[PDB]
Amino acid sequence: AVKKISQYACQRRTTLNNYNQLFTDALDILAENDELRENEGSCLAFMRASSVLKSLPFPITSMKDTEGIPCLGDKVKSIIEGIIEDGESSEAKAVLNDERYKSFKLFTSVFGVGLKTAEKWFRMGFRTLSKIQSDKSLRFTQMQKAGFLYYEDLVSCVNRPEAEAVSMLVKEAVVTFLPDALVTMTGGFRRGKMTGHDVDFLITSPEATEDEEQQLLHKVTDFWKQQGLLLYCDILESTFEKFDLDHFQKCALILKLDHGRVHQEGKGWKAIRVDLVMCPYDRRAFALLGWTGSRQFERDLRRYATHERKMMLDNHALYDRTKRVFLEAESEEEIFAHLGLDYIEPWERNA
DNA sequence: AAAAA
DNA sequence: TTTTTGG
DNA sequence: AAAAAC
Ligand SMILES: Nc1ccn([C@H]2CC[C@@H](COP(=O)(O)OP(=O)(O)OP(=O)(O)O)O2)c(=O)n1
Ligand SMILES: [Mg+2]
Ligand SMILES: [Mg+2]
Ligand code: NA
Repeated sequence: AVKKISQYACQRRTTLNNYNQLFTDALDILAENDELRENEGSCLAFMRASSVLKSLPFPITSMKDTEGIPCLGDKVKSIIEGIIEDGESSEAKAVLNDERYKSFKLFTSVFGVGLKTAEKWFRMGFRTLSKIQSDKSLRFTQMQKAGFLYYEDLVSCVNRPEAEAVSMLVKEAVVTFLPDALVTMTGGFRRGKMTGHDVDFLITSPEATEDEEQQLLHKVTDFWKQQGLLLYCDILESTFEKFDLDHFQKCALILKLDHGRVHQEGKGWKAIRVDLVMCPYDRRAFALLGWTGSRQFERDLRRYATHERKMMLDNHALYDRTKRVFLEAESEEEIFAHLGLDYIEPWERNA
């Protein structure tokens, strides 16, 4: 007969071939509105419903189709019913016409602007980016200044040839200071995505000392600053503790990507958002798993570990509360096995 | 908002 | 019913 | 020291 679809993204295979985009585009909009209205509960319920539909191997064409699918309560089934009716969501249409929603989308599209700043600007009466940028009283963070200066490039999204060009630059800068270092692209591109808002990398070295591990991101970014390629840089020192804003040493960057490096109407360069993460060699599988994503896959991995296995998972470790021991892993497959989960390939984590 | 405690 | 929802 | 990144 059939198998039961789990409520956990970590127990589903989600590939990029989405047969239910009509439903998930509507659910993504309704979730985003609840995120903006700080209704965390309703937001998460629409995110989970969107996630589960993305895992289906077929399109929903009737309400009978939704039987046995978890994460679809009465409210969500009303939304699906409405889309089956006319091909549109009246609920999502009303959100798209809402002035608070339109302003939040527009303002947060700027690097450096999140929910609090977007809400502040809206309550001040600002509706356009032109009126924000030209205001003489407003004060902008260094992140927002970079967000406005490179807006058109950052708003456009990175493609695979650009991501590969960035990978080459990262690898050649990293091996200059740590020749045995392992550089892995993570993030959407590792999950098989054609585009992304940024390019993320995990860096680890089997030999390097603590001090060498600490200095790598500083050495690599100076090197780029010397070449005039570092457009923005923010290095966060590690808040990870060997024995919970807890993270590995990382940096949020904007790099100048010369067009010649990508395999010229305007300047032969594009501003690219790049994130680098340095982790100790023994925690490389936990970091890789945390940074591969998707965000929904990571949420559910942690939720499943806690509620179903009485385990605690994060980007640095896996702890078993019953056995009172930290579980160690040399690969992602070993983490899945510790959790009692079937291995989900990176391209199947697009939840 | 949905599911579990 | 109240609590949880990654943390 | 809230905020923005994960
Ligand atoms: N809230 C989040 C955000 C991210 N991550 C992990 C999973 C993905 C990874 C990347 O951060 P993003 O770059 O925003 O992820 P993305 O998957 O690469 O999507 P996009 O490529 O379009 O930015 O970090 C996480 O555990 N929790
Ligand atoms: Mg990314
Ligand atoms: Mg990123
Ligand atoms: Na932003």
